[PDB]
Amino acid sequence: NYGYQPLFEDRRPRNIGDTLTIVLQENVSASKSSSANASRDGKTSFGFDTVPRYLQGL
Amino acid sequence: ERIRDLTSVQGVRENSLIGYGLVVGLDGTGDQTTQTPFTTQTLNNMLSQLGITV
Repeated sequence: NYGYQPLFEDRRPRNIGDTLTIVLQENVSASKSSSANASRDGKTSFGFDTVPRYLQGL
Repeated sequence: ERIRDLTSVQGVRENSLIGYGLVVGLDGTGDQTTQTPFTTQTLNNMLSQLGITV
């Protein structure tokens, strides 16, 4: 004797020892990315190629 | 019977209750269920509770 068994209810595990099918379908995909940058360029110049006479002391 | 027909007692009042359900046994005069997804969704919920998983 197996006890009350339903007639229209789906066949589910109910007690200890009942078997159940597991469809293993795992798909995990995690990602991360990052970046940082900095730049700085400078040029300076001053040339008195021909100095006038009133400014040759400076 | 005048005082009862004219007044009400403090704390003696009626509240309002609301709920959602399904009506079955109609002669083809129910929802189309293609434009009312909640009818089929709640029917499937009831079946899943009762032991049928569609």
